[PDB]
This record gives sequence, structure tokens and C-alpha cells, in this order.
Amino acid sequence: CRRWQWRMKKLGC
Repeated sequence: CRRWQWRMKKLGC
């Protein structure tokens, strides 16, 4: 998604 919420899209990157 950006640099964190790629798999763990909790914050939505």
C-alpha cells in the first residue's frame, strides 16, 4: 500500500 499497510492494511498506509 505504501510502506507498512501492504499486508496489514489496518491504518490503510
